[PDB]
Amino acid sequence: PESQLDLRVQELIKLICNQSPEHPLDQHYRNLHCALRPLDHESYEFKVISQYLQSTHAPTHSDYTMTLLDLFEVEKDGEKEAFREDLHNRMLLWHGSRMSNWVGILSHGLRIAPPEAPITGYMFGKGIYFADMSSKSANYCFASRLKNTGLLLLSEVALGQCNELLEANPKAEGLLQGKHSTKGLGKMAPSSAHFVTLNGSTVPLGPASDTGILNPDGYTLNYNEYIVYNPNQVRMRYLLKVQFNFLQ
Ligand SMILES: Nc1ncnc2c1ncn2[C@@H]1O[C@H](C(=O)N2CCN(CC(=O)Nc3cccc4c3CNC4=O)CC2)[C@@H](O)[C@H]1O
Repeated sequence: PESQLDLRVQELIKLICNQSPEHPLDQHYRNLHCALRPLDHESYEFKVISQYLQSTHAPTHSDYTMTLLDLFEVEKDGEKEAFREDLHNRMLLWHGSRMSNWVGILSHGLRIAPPEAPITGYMFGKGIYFADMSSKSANYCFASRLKNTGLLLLSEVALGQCNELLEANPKAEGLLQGKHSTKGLGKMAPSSAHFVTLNGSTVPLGPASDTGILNPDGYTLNYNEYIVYNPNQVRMRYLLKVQFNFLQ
């Protein structure tokens, strides 16, 4: 009958999901094995992440804006222990996805791309993909004017040593040669000057600027992507409930 979850967590669950004594909402929430605790809109963490979202909304993604409706702290049991805390270049990075995938993601954590690949391969191999531009990830939410509420995931990502690459390459994991991740280089990115620290992870705050990068061969990426090939380089921390405002 009556739910034991904060109302904000209730509405989150209604969104990504769907007589016991347990409310069916509380059932779904319990079966995620994932803490989701709402944060106060005046707290520092809300302010910083709110800024992260807005300042790293890409200039060439002007076909919409985003509003932060609700902010959540994510704590997946076991992830802190498994995490590669040893590695340097630990960044708080964006991950966007279809609505149908959030139960899976909150239930098992982020997985590397499925082993039965498409026949071309993945753009940068079988890993877990992140962005430092909020709107680059949000375009992976496949939101619409009707379905204009989506989620963005913020995660601590142990990048360690990056293998920097100018173009797409399915064999990227192989090209690592001992380094701990791939970084696909974009024409534009946040620069270290405006960077900030939140609980031991660098947060690459905007604005983005030209990186002077050009691919001498073909097409060069608009914005960076970061790829790690072991889930223990990932630790979920925040879940943003975000509103997409499409123009005209
Ligand atoms: N446990 C899980 N349950 C359900 N879905 C899960 C899951 N773990 C990952 N996923 C989802 O699988 C999907 C996946 O592997 N894919 C599809 C996407 N593809 C390329 C890719 O990741 N591009 C890409 C590039 C840059 C940034 C971002 C992405 C995706 N999200 C971003 O913010 C790589 C293979 C992905 O959309 C992820 O959200």
